[PDB]
Amino acid sequence: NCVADYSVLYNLAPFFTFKCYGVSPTKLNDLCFTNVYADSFVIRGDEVR
Amino acid sequence: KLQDVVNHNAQALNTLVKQLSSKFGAISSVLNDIFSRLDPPEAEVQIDR
Amino acid sequence: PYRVVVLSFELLHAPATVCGPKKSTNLVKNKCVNFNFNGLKGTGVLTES
Repeated sequence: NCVADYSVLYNLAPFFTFKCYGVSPTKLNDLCFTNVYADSFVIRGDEVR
Repeated sequence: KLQDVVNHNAQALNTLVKQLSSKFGAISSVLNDIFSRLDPPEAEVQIDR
Repeated sequence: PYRVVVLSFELLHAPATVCGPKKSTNLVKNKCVNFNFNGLKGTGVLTES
């Protein structure tokens, strides 16, 4: 129950891999989603991929 | 035989029209959703399929 | 250390909950017109049920 704008969500820090699965990365603004989650955790350098 | 001919024709038409729902190994069976959720470079494969 | 943020969502065709800002349009009837009711881009004539 909120409005999500990716204009604020653009490059904040240098983004090494902004990879998206199943959705065009530049089209998330127009599309309408359902029950979006949010995650946060830190991994070592060589295990990013 | 007269009813058999009509039954065969109806079965063929119904099979053809119901075939549309097949995903054929793609994300979805509707063209608009696929064209809207992805960029052309990756959507070309699905459209061709 | 790399700060990893992964986004997960489930689209299907459930009623819209969040997405982003898109301008609304008034309702017209009895015309072969485009419509985008909750990400349902399509054409036809809008008739009462």
